[PDB]
Amino acid sequence: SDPSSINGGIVVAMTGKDCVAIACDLRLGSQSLGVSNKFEKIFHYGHVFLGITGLATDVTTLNEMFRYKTNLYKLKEERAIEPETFTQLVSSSLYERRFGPYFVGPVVAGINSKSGKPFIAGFDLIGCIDEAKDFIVSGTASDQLFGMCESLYEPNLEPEDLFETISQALLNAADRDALSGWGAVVYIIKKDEVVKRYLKMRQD
Amino acid sequence: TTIVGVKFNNGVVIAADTRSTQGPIVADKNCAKLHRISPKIWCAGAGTAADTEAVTQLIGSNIELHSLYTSREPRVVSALQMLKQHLFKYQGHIGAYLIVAGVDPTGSHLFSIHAHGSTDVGYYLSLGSGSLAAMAVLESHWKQDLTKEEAIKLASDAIQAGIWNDLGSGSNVDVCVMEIGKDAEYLRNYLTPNVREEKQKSYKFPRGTTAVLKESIVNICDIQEE
Amino acid sequence: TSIMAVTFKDGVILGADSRTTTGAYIANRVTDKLTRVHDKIWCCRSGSAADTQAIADIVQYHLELYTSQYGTPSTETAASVFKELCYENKDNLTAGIIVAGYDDKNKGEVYTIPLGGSVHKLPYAIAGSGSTFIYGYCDKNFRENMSKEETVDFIKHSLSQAIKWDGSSGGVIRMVVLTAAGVERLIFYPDEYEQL
Amino acid sequence: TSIMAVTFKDGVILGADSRTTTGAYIANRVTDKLTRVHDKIWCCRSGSAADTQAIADIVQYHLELYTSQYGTPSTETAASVFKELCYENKDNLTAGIIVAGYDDKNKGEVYTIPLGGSVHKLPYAIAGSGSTFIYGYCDKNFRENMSKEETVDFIKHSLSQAIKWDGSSGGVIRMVVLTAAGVERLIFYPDEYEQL
Amino acid sequence: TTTLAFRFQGGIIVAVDSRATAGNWVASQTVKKVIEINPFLLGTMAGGSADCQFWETWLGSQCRLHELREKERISVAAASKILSNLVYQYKGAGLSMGTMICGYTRKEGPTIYYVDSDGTRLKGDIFCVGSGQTFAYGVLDSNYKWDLSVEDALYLGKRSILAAAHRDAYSGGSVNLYHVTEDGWIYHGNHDVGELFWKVKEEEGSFNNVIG
Amino acid sequence: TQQPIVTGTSVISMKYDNGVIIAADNLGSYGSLLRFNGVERLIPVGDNTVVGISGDISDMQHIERLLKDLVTENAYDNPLADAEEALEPSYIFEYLATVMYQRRSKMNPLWNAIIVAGVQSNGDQFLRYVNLLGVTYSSPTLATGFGAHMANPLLRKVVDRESDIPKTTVQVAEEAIVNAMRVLYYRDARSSRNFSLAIIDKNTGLTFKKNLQVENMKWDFAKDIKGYGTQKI
Amino acid sequence: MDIILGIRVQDSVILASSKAVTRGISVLKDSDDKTRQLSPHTLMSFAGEAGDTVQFAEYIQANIQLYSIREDYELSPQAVSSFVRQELAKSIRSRRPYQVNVLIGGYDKKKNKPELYQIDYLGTKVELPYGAHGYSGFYTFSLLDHHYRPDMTTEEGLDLLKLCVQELEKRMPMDFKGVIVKIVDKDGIRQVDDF
Amino acid sequence: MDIILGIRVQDSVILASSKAVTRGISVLKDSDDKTRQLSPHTLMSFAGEAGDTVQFAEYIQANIQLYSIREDYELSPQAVSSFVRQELAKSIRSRRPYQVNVLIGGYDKKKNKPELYQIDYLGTKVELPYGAHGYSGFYTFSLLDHHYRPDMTTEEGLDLLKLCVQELEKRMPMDFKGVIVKIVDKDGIRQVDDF
Amino acid sequence: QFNPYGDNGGTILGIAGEDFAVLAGDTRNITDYSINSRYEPKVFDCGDNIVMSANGFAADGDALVKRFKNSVKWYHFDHNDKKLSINSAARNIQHLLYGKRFFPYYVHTIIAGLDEDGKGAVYSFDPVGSYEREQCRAGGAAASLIMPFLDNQVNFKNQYEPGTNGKVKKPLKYLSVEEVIKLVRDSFTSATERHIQVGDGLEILIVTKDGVRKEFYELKRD
Ligand SMILES: *[B]([O])([O])[C]([C][C]([C])[C])[N]C(=O)[C]([C]C1=[C][C]=[C][C]=[C]1)[N]C(=O)C1=[C]N=[C][C]=N1
Ligand SMILES: *[B]([O])([O])[C]([C][C]([C])[C])[N]C(=O)[C]([C]C1=[C][C]=[C][C]=[C]1)[N]C(=O)C1=[C]N=[C][C]=N1
Ligand SMILES: *[B]([O])([O])[C]([C][C]([C])[C])[N]C(=O)[C]([C]C1=[C][C]=[C][C]=[C]1)[N]C(=O)C1=[C]N=[C][C]=N1
Ligand SMILES: *[B]([O])([O])[C]([C][C]([C])[C])[N]C(=O)[C]([C]C1=[C][C]=[C][C]=[C]1)[N]C(=O)C1=[C]N=[C][C]=N1
Ligand SMILES: [Cl-]
Ligand SMILES: [Cl-]
Ligand SMILES: [Mg+2]
Ligand SMILES: [Mg+2]
Ligand SMILES: [Mg+2]
Ligand SMILES: [Mg+2]
Repeated sequence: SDPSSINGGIVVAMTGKDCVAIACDLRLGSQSLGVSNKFEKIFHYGHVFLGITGLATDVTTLNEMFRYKTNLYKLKEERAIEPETFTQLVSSSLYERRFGPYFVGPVVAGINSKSGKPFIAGFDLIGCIDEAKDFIVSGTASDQLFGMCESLYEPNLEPEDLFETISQALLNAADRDALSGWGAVVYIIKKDEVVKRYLKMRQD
Repeated sequence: TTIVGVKFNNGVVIAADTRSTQGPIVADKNCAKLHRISPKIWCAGAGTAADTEAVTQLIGSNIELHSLYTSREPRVVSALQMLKQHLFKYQGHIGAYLIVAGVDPTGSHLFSIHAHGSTDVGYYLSLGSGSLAAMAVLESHWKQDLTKEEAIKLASDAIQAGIWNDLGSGSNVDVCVMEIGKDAEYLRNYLTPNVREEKQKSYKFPRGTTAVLKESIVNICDIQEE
Repeated sequence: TSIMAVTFKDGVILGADSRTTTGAYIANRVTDKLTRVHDKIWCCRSGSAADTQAIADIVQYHLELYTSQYGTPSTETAASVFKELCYENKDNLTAGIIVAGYDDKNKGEVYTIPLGGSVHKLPYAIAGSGSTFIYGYCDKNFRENMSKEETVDFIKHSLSQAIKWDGSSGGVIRMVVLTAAGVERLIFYPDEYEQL
Repeated sequence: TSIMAVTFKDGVILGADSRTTTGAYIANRVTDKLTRVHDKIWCCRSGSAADTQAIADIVQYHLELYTSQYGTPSTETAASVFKELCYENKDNLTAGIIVAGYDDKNKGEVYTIPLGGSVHKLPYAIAGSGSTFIYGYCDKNFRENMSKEETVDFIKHSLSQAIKWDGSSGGVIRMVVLTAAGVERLIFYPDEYEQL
Repeated sequence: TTTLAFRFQGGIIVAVDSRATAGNWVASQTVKKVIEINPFLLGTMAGGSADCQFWETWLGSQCRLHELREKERISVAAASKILSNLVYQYKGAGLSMGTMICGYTRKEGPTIYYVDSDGTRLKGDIFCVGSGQTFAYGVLDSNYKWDLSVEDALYLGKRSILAAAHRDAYSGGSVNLYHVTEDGWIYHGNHDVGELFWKVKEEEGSFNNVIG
Repeated sequence: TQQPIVTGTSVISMKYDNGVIIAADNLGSYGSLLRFNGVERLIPVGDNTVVGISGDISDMQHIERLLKDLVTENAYDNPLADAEEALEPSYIFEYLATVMYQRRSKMNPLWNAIIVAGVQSNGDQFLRYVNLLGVTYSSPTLATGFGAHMANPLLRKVVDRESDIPKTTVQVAEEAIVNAMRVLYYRDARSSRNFSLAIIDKNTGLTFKKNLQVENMKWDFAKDIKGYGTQKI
Repeated sequence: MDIILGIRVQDSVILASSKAVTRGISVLKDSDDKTRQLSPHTLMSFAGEAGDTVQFAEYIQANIQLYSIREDYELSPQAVSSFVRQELAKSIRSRRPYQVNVLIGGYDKKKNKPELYQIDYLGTKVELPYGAHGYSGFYTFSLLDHHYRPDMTTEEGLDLLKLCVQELEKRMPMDFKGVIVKIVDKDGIRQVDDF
Repeated sequence: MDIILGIRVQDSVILASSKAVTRGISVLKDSDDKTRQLSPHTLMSFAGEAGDTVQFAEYIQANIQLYSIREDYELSPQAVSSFVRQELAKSIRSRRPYQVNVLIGGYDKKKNKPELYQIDYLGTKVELPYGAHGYSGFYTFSLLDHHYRPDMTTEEGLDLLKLCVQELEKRMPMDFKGVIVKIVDKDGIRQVDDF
Repeated sequence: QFNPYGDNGGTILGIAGEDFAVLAGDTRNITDYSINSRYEPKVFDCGDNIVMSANGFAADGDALVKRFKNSVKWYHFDHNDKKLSINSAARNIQHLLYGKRFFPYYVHTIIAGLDEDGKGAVYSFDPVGSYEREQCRAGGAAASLIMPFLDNQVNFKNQYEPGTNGKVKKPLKYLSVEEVIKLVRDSFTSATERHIQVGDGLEILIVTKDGVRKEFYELKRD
């Protein structure tokens, strides 16, 4: 009944030293029934990464929508959209559906190509921006993720250390949620290289 | 949320806490609730966070165009009128509860706004879940002919009352001072009485602690030449 | 809310408390419920603060535009504009308004517009939650062609009782006097009217 | 219903209208709401007619049995018996009762028992739907140690206004005087009290 | 919850999962969903944890009192009926139970009774109970035979719970195995699904859908 | 299950160095009607305890009779009724707390919020809360209803934690309480100007103050406030 | 309607769909084909609310056939599935949404690969090796998890499908009157007439 | 449970009762006997809410068996049916009524006549030549109205019963997993093991 | 309509060591968005080296603890001053809770102590009496924030040994009382940051063979 917890899933993002990390589970379900273990929730438009939790049809719809908008942006602007600008675009787009919203929990992550500054941001389903320095969480195990992130996180982690922290934050949060898990992906993002890692986790 | 507004000798000051909450969870610990409508008209917002943001941007945008059209600096009553009429039209469904303050060629002004579109005038005001804690402080310590230094003190004390006693409020105190014949000074994190203590332990993991299945480079670059 | 308007020899006087409540919390203890739609046509507001403000703002706009074309409007005209808004939008409004004004030709007039949107011209009118408690007092004590000082005392004593018994009413007693001489504002504080 | 009891120099006087309604139909226009639970302890009834009769009948029984064992009960005792019934059966009762009585030791006393079943000893009391309209009037006009004639005029004028404004109240104004001299019944008809 | 029990040549196999949830929140992964009523009787637990726990340890007290009074082991029929008659008294009040009472006696042989908080009492060869019962049924019905070895039967039960643990969101944690023969039940260990899945996938060649 | 009919608003209280202070206004409201203006809601028990009650007045009066009966019962066959075996604040509270929870458990609550303020035999300050649900808690400052939202913030600025209690005098504490009552009169639509205040000191005993009024009120600034925005006259 | 299954093997996609049509108390028909050919190498099975199912299926069919004529070209299964998802995603926020769940089985002639897409009435699309809608998956996914290997032949796929249908016929309360099975491969679409 | 049928022929009463036990989504059992022998020449089939059915049937059985021992005599089918009706008529105004419908088939050894009684959970008794509970009658009564003749034979009765079950298996949505058939005559009660 | 239940917030945490056990809980008591008390003890010494906390609706919590304390008293009277073992206490609490199955104590109960072999023991209950011995358990408002952290940092879940890449798990080495208290403090500091009903103070009761010791720590008061 509650649209935001029919399909299930989670996304988490973190900042490190000259790097950002964004991670998500791979589950898609119909309430109790597990349907797919290859439903990735992180997308990217140029060097800007977007994770989306919530109702899966809206996750797909919004990805297609932001691909649409960022492609037109690039043709007109003659440059790739930056994380700060994209964050404003997500907020605008969501709020225009104020009274008929997309049931989603988006998470932006990326590094500004000009300043080199790491950036993350979260949103509610209608556009409010949460621009945290440390971390952003989203999905059915957001409470769990808040608990993991708030204890495990420390500032200025190196890319390979940040990987371990975000991976353990996701995995242990997902294992305390019935509607999350069934695999996981972690993106480690640096100014001009991005590494994508699939995690081995319990398949129940 | 705790937000306040206090008039003084030569202007007006507004303040706010920095906690945003989804139910009993804190979404953001250092949230920015002081919004700029124009250079010398600022308002603080309580209620639905997207709404206070959106309604401020829209009116702020139209105020800017109006200022350019008329070749005059914007007035607080214009922002007030535009905000109330917008909110009334939406019959309370846009959940924005605002304290609007500022200085303009007419003088210094302080107003409140509720979601259904009703406005109120006052020398001291408070809104949000911690408004009762804040108003208790304001009713105990407010007087006529406050100085700038006294008004900032009173405003931040009123926010603190909200921070400590209201569970819907917390973290830091943001202030904005708008004095006549001066630039508005926005004091982000004016007080920081809630820094977290050092943790007992470091939870940095040994590298190779997490099990990995696959690795791959992601192509973020465009299609290449040659 | 405790509001009233009373005609007398030299014109009309509007009176009101200053309390605005959200349940049992007093959101504003120094509210001004006496509002100006024209130079010598004012109104008392009760019910929703948003609705009565929105209405009063629109009326002021209509009467400003009326004045620019046809000169000063009558109090009856002002009441009619209020009625048109309150009647035609009765499903969506919660507004109980008393309209009071001073012409030179018609002198002091009072029109009350309750929830339905009906209009009633009266020598004096009372409204708001606190008015219930002073129907007896006001009926017994009202006379026509009172003096300014007598009418001020009548409103002061009346609203004092309304405040005393109604939790939704309180604070200061504001008044606005409308005569040929001009527009005078009066204020009366708790220490004064409570000992009456 | 408009009911009241007022203490004065020589004792206490109870007053009431005579209207009983089933919605907007007046089921009885000559009702006697002033009822006797003891020689010089009476009560005014408001709310459910069935409930207040059942209660008053039980109280009269208790005070009759009290008298047979311990002699004449005090007015306070009578009020306590009313309270015990109204409080302990608050979930199932709709009764607003004013108890008034005359002792030689305590003279005239008035106790009001609202819906909850709480007791409040007062110099005078008002109750019933019509009482709302005369809080202002009664507060302004009540004095302690009035004469019999003054108290009759106070009740007559008060209930007149309550009747004038309340649809649930009307008919004749009944009164019962309780003094050392004895028990006197008074009645006042519409033609008399409407012109006040 | 996924719990199963089935009769075969070597007696009875009982297999259960370990997960307990409050909404989407995983409350526990280490729940004992099998109770040792005595050395010969087992009860499975599904539905309300408290209801199942309380009334099945109560059942063990009634079974002990029977064999004290009658100088003889209680039958599976009699034991299951004590529980079903009890819950029937509480019918409508809101008890939430789905249980298998499993045992072996001389007069009956291996016996399984499905007992239910609506008052249903059914004797049978195969039962699966819980939110993930349908998933377990698939594996069982296609691989079940009377002539299974204790070793093969134990694996089938383990595998059927694993199948449900994977698909059913309200099942998982670990697998507890029991084997019931004439001489009493015999515990066959706790098996973590997080390790069992990757083991079975590799060795069996199953779950080719999942990447490992 | 019922609904409250005639009701009393906030009861406020705090500890200080040598004892406790408690206060409550003298109003009995009937919905929005300010019906009864002479209702005492502080009820002393002996010379060492004061019970402050908010909520339903009929239930308050019932509780008042229970406490009166409690004193009578304690005196029975008790030569030390006015000495070592006198009623303590802790005894009186625990009794009420037992009753409140029992009544909620029969789904027929006494619709009240109660604060028991007093001083124990050994001079220790006692201050504890109980309500219609049987919920209990203690704190250097306690308040019911609106007092919880408006009084506590002001009273916690004087005594923020346990260690602030010995540093707080009776003059400073009373001042804080009286100010809180004024604030509640500004802002609570079901309050009255008239109130009662009680001080229980370990040295000077029980001081019960009746017919107090809220004074030194600020209203003058109202004259400058005109309209709701754009209006100038 | 009730049970619709899908499974993709080495070189084909197999769709099984029940034959029963029940309107309340009676089984009105026991030979109903719950599928439409969208293009020569793309088949869509469907199940949901009465009327809406066929109306939607035929509406999609018409649109794909129109595309085929206009461009003289067959759309990829991926392209068709994306079109269908968009129609359902549009539908869910309409005055009266299409209450229809579908499986799209197609053979991509460009990549020489079979493809199976599962899309629910909300517009929730997933590519799978095997899929189902409604209560079918609750029984069949455990068998397919266990028995499925991605390199099966079409004959092995049909045997695994028989094992699914047998389990459904054992444990489901509703009599769905057997299934119509259809195979989608490089040579197009054909129906298995004996199942 | 679901389908229970009854038919009285010349010299016997035949009761047919479904074997399925379905709880929500799964069919837990396909060999359930929804009947109890009350006495050597009296059989009662039953269907209704879970738990209540067996509880009621066994409670009646116990009472009739008690009567049989006390009096060393078998009650007539009419007498047993009246006892059962009274228990259900008492039940319907209880705190929690028995939600059980029954058919009582018996052979009266005194009158040498078969007898079939239909009683619903309200305590509504009727003697019939053929009867049913639930949705069974909606299909089967038309066939029985046509084909039923009162001098039929136990085998003709079984053939007519097969025609009823075939119609149910064709038109009913629920799979009731066939029926257990039992015959009540002068020689007592026996079960037809092949149907 | 009258609602007999309420929510007093708070959070509790029990951890069983090798020869000790801790039961911690914050000291904040609340209703809705108001603070009732910054220091209202929630974890209690019940005698016989058993500590208990019933978190949730405080009135039911106080009632349950009061009745269990009473049960310990009467266990001594009725069985010759025999020490009530932790397992026996747990079963006794199940019956106290299930006794009100159809009008439950709206609380999450946790007890801690030592078993009869001297090893650390924690038991956890739901509102209607289902219970289970556990190594680790958080209860109450911020339980969802704390438990995942404890799965990771107490049971070393999802942690493996460097160089082996997922093949070899991190070995389950035992934790000292000083190590456990560090994890408890960090759990509550983290919970305080992200949960509005957690704060003010942290009170920890430590149980060893020597007896019951207490430790108090300040938490953020916003
Ligand atoms: B304050 O407490 O009123 C605060 C001020 C706001 C401008 C940041 N309000 C909120 O934080 C609201 C509370 C709320 C919760 C639920 C519905 C409506 C309002 N929070 C949010 O709007 C919110 C919640 N989660 C994410 C983003 N925004
Ligand atoms: B008066 O009490 O009717 C008053 C007059 C108004 C014009 C200021 N109205 C209110 O105070 C209303 C509530 C109300 C009380 C009694 C009857 C009807 C309505 N208040 C508001 O509309 C309100 C409250 N809080 C914030 C904004 N507006
Ligand atoms: B009075 O108006 O309260 C009156 C006093 C009663 C003692 C005679 N009560 C009634 O007239 C009531 C209705 C009512 C009116 C107003 C408030 C509460 C109740 N009438 C009856 O109880 C009644 C009506 N018709 C027949 C019998 N009883
Ligand atoms: B199983 O999922 O049915 C399981 C078995 C039980 C014996 C532990 N039940 C639960 O997990 C129930 C919830 C439930 C989920 C799905 C179907 C039916 C019931 N949970 C609890 O009983 C529970 C939850 N939190 C604490 C304690 N017990
Ligand atoms: Cl206003
Ligand atoms: Cl009468
Ligand atoms: Mg699972
Ligand atoms: Mg009348
Ligand atoms: Mg019938
Ligand atoms: Mg706070």
